[PDB]
Amino acid sequence: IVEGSDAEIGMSPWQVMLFRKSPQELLCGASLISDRWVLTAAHCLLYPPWDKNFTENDLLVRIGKHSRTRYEANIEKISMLEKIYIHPRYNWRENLDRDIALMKLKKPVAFSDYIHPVCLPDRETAASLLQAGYKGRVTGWGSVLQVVNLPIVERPVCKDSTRIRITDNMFCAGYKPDEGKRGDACEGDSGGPFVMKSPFNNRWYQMGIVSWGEGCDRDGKYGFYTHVFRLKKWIQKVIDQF
Amino acid sequence: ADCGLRPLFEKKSLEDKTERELLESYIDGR
Ligand SMILES: CC(=O)N[C@@H]1[C@@H](O)[C@H](O)[C@@H](CO)O[C@@H]1O
Ligand SMILES: [K+]
Repeated sequence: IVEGSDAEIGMSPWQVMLFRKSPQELLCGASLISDRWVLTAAHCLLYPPWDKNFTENDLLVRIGKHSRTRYEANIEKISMLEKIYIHPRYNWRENLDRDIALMKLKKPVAFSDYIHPVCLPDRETAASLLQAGYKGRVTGWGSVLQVVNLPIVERPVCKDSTRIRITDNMFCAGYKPDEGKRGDACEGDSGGPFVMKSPFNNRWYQMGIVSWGEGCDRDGKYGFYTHVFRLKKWIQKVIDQF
Repeated sequence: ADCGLRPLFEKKSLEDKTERELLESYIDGR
């Protein structure tokens, strides 16, 4: 995260850090959607061009964190993965279309003031909240969790900002050059959640997954996000079948 | 069921420091 600010404690209890087990390396962000399932981006786990193809045993997730480096005893939970599920039509060769993956934890994590699941949108929430000009929130790391609120950008503006072909499975967000504010999620924040608070039931919904950009927080460029609701059917299929 | 309601915020009727900006975007952003 660049140009954001310190998150308050427990402000994003669904936040998850995805780490390479050894050597130790913060790979991406992720989010807790139930006591056994973590949502992230597929490219964090699979990217053939760079020989990236992690298995369940190559990783650990850290849940409930606020500090970037310190072990938060009795607050954070470190979990192993039972299985990894990548979207079958994840398109890494062209534009990261369907950049989504699910990770099932070996054991369920207990919720606390610092660990709590975010909701996934339904059709009503997607239609009411995913509109240009409305702001969502992205979280990640720079010594403490960072947060930045960013506006969803009109699809034509998103498409005109890049030479990459944008699909219906992505949306973009970030301030335009004439908006006077900055902030963005960077490559290191990939896989993390873009959330929105419903003004109707006061709940937080994960509308996006940080997927890709062309340089963090650049004028006239925007961060791109996996459209979570577009892929909700696949998420439900995996969780229901396991 | 209890998804999206934070223990230290919505559950205690406390707002974080910037959520007001998100709610305002529903009025002002479009
Ligand atoms: C890069 C590549 O060829 N894909 C591999 C696939 O062959 C293998 O079955 C799987 C194991 O879970 O890991 C990757 O998906
Ligand atoms: K920008």
